[PDB]
Amino acid sequence: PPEGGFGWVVVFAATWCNGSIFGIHNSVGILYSMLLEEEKAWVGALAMGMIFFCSPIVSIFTDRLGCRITATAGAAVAFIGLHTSSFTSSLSLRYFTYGILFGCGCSFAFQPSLVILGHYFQRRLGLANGVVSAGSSIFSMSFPFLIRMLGDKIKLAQTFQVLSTFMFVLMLLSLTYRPLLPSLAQLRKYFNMRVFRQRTYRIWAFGIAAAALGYFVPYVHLMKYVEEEFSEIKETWVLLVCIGATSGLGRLVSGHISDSIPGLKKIYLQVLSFLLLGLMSMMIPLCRDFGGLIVVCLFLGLCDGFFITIMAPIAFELVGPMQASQAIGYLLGMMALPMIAGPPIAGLLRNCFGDYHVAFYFAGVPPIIGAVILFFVPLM
Amino acid sequence: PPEGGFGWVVVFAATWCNGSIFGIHNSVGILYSMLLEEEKAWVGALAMGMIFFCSPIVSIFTDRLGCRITATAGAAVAFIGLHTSSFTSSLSLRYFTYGILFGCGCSFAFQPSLVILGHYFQRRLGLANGVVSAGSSIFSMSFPFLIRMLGDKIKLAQTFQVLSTFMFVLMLLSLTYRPLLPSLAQLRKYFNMRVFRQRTYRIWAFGIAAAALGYFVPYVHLMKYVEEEFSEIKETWVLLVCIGATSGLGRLVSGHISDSIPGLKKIYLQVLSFLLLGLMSMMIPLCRDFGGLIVVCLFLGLCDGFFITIMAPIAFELVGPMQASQAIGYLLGMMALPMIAGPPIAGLLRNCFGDYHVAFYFAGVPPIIGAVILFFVPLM
Ligand SMILES: CCCCCCCCCCCCCCCCCC(=O)OC[C@H](COP(=O)([O-])OCC[N+](C)(C)C)OC(=O)CCCCCCCCCCCCCCCCC
Ligand SMILES: C[C@@H]1CC[C@@]2(OC1)O[C@H]1C[C@H]3[C@@H]4CC=C5C[C@@H](OCCC(CO)CO)CC[C@]5(C)[C@H]4CC[C@]3(C)[C@H]1[C@@H]2C
Ligand SMILES: C[C@@H]1CC[C@@]2(OC1)O[C@H]1C[C@H]3[C@@H]4CC=C5C[C@@H](OCCC(CO)CO)CC[C@]5(C)[C@H]4CC[C@]3(C)[C@H]1[C@@H]2C
Ligand SMILES: COc1cc([C@H]2Oc3c(O)cc([C@H]4Oc5cc(O)cc(O)c5C(=O)[C@@H]4O)cc3[C@@H]2CO)ccc1O
Ligand SMILES: COc1cc([C@H]2Oc3c(O)cc([C@H]4Oc5cc(O)cc(O)c5C(=O)[C@@H]4O)cc3[C@@H]2CO)ccc1O
Repeated sequence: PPEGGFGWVVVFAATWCNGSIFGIHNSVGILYSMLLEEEKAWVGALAMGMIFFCSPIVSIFTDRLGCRITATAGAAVAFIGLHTSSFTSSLSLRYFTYGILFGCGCSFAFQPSLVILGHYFQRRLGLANGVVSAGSSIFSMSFPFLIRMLGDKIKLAQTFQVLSTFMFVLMLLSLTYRPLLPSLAQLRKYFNMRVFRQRTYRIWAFGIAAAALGYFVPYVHLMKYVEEEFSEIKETWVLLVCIGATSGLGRLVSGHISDSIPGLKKIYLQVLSFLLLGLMSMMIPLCRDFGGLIVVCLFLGLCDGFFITIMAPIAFELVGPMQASQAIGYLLGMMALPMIAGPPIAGLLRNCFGDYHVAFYFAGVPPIIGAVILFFVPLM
Repeated sequence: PPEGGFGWVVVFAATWCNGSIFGIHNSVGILYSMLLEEEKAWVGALAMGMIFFCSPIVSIFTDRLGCRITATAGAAVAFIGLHTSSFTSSLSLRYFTYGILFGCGCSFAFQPSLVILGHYFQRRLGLANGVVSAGSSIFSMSFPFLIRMLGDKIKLAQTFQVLSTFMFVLMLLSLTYRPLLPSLAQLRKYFNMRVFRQRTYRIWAFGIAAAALGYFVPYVHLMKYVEEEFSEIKETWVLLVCIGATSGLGRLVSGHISDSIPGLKKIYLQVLSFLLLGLMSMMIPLCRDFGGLIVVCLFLGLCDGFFITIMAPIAFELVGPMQASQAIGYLLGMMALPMIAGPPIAGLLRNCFGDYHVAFYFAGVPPIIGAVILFFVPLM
């Protein structure tokens, strides 16, 4: 492949996808507040989980139709969802219009964004994925502040209109996904399940799906933990700045260095990104000083980066460019449920003991189990 | 060409363009009213005239870029114009955002919609143009009532958002323009002016440009004339129904029958539309009865249909499928000024004498002169 040229354009488009999806999701809570201030928590998770739960279908549509058509359709559906959100005034139409439309369109627009990078970059696929991931991370962490500032000025409908504008620009950028590689019986044709005929992929996906609960618990619950335990410190934005900076840096660096790792050995990066996190999840209760929290945030971002930034290229390397959309889609589908179920269970455990210690101690285990499971994949 | 199949799909898309552009323009006045009701004319004409005045540049793109790219870009610009209209709250930013953006995007999206029809239909080009024109007419005369109903319910920003999603669907449909036939020095390359090397095209375009003032005066000024002179009749919607029905019927019929006329003889149809209308324009200040007004409306619609519905295929026939975008664009550009200037001059004439008699008498002449000019084009 070119490993450059028009590929870089695609990278930009890919970035505009990720940061504009997750970022918008990061704003959901703010939007909820808006609603309350105009009328004086599960739909937000449903819409976000629809990105990964519906990915297996997007994989089929990507193998059959293509990256461009699927991405454009998903972007159009997301635009329509945000549009009808701007128009709807209800608590039942909001659920349908946001979740079923916007999240599904996000899934359809998000699945092909990695397969296209795989189309254009082979030797420098890791670096392109790292660029996309770092840009997406920065944009996602920056979006909610802009949404809050808009809320201070305009109402909810206008905000939904701006989000639909973001989705519109996304769909326009999605047309740069120019194909570069070739492309009851119908039920068995669409669900052949050929990637699950390889032990390496099976065990890799199983480990990644097993790690997700405890992988995602700390990131959601750190802010609440610091707010509860540490009430006498006012510089809480330092934590966010540290996490974001180190996470973007780690994403870029991991994407770069994953290219120099010959074969399946890059899987080892992921284990470390699960090992330390695991261990880190069991030392958050032990932090008595601000500096300890800062160090934990640095390590949290470092662990966050590698996982995603190589999970994409490792998915492309395990099975090949042909069976890459399917592998990515089913990895995402398997991760869909545990990631959503984790933080809820962490909160439930917190409510049953009055402290986050047990929640973090239990969330530190699944990542370690996943790391141990993944450690044995490169050995065969 | 196919003269069918996917071409019909294009026809639908083409329809969605025309009816959705002109219809939206027909709503401008209503929008203005809403603005006043929230704060208690030239901009509307400028935005509409940008469709035809800017067509020569759209012709240059359509021949170097293509119908699909130009149509999508124009639709995107129109969407952005309606968006920023929904957001802006001012009397100077409104002018820019509506006129310069929406009208120019409408020009860019509207010019290729005829060239693509010519691409797909050659032997049945007239019928496709007639279908597009009839659907466009019905949609245009149906839009303002729906806009009024929406205004009675929601505010101006939401109405602009609805128009924006109309433009969005238009842009989505404009991707079905798949090409079917091939595609200081740069200044002379873009402005070669080769269609003007043909005397037939020169005289045809000159006659069509000369007729426009008086061609378009009666349609705008008939409602005002009946409101002023006929104040004792309350069934004024019968006039609109007659005009719309007969105009759509005439568009379809003229488009269908122009295919049976071998060569340049179809130009004669246009001269009839210029002759009768002329005479009709001179007989409006002679109707003492409601039935006479109904007959005049029927004849007005009949004259309206043929002109447009054959102006497209005759433009394609005079110069060929290669120099068709250029011919259409420059015919539109030449028509741009007189069509805008006409009704204003008719109103100015009405003011200075206290009645519409002289205005209609003067507006009846330019169409007759254009008919006489065009009569001699098929003779050589
Ligand atoms: C309830 C839900 C309802 C859902 C409704 C359905 C939604 C989805 C429907 C559409 C999805 C279907 C697939 C879409 C089509 C994708 C494929 C396709 O058509 O081809 C793509 C086409 C080309 O694809 P192609 O495949 O034909 O390319 C040709 C390749 N060969 C020859 C091999 C076949 O892409 C384009 O070329 C279009 C380019 C348009 C450029 C647009 C530029 C816009 C610039 C805007 C600037 C605005 C800012 C300016 C502001 C100024 C302010 C001052
Ligand atoms: C490895 C990385 C860990 C971080 C991360 O995963 C990746 O986890 C996600 C959770 C997100 C936060 C959720 C809620 C809020 C509160 C909101 O509060 C308004 C202001 C406030 C004070 O003024 C009240 O007014 C501001 C935004 C913020 C902090 C989000 C930022 C982005 C975050 C950190 C996301 C990011 C992708
Ligand atoms: C055949 C030719 C094609 C072009 C053309 O005909 C000639 O197409 C016609 C459509 C007309 C509009 C239709 C409807 C309305 C609503 C009305 O609302 C008053 C109140 C009422 C509810 O609307 C209830 O009493 C105001 C006028 C307006 C905007 C017309 C303006 C003139 C227009 C644009 C005409 C235009 C010259
Ligand atoms: C609300 O309940 C939950 C919330 C979350 C949030 O926590 C994270 C997180 O830690 C990491 C991501 C990254 O995910 C990716 C996956 C990919 O495959 C590719 C990528 O480019 C990305 C990134 O860009 C994303 O930043 C996303 C999120 C969720 C909010 O964005 C997780 C689990 C939950 O249950
Ligand atoms: C406000 O000042 C003016 C207003 C008007 C309005 O009167 C007409 C009219 O009589 C006919 C059209 C048709 O024009 C076309 C031209 C084409 O090349 C192809 C087509 O498909 C169409 C049609 O669909 C249109 O219906 C448009 C309009 C204007 C409002 O729509 C004219 C001159 C003015 O100065």
